[PDB]
Amino acid sequence: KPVSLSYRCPCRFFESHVARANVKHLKILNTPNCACQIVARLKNNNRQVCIDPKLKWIQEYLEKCLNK
Amino acid sequence: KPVSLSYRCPCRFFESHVARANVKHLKILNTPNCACQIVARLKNNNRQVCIDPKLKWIQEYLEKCLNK
Amino acid sequence: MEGISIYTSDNYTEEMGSGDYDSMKEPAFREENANFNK
Amino acid sequence: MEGISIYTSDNYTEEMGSGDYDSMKEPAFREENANFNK
Repeated sequence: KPVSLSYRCPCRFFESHVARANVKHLKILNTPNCACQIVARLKNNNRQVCIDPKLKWIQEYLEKCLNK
Repeated sequence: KPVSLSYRCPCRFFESHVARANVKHLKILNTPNCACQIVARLKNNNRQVCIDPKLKWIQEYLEKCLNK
Repeated sequence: MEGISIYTSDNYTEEMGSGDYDSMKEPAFREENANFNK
Repeated sequence: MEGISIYTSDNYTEEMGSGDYDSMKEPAFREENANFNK
């Protein structure tokens, strides 16, 4: 299995502008060689996709999460 | 699959504080009647724990994610 | 604080119920070098 | 980017390497209302 000894980021490609209508929840996993990295686990149609954590809805989401 | 019993929080008790050096990753999942439910998995200690989303290190993590 | 929305459908599968860890807090958005408590 | 240490070695098990959705973006802290590009 791929172990994090070498620099391996889960996003081989990342879904930028992914549909929030398709997301169930976000799993945030900052891998050593990569920026803040989020993988979103999707609804029944898809599985998981690796997210662009630079998306405005992600940024806003993070920001509101501080206290709500 | 009745996974959502009612408008209740998945975690009955949440793990506040925790060791950010002992964490695998976080998951932000927000049930429609609970605070920003962040659940983080322990590397090796017990199992997956639910983290209080008002923790100083959580705030920092969220805040720095906008940057990194 | 803004109740914009959550994910369109989380339908969360609870893994466990759990039972607390250590001290809890509220964000202050500032460093803290003055007091320590439990 | 600041922090004492991140999650100290998750050893992330790749669950789908994904395949790109649409465009890309970058935050600037200062809000961006009109962002029409795809």
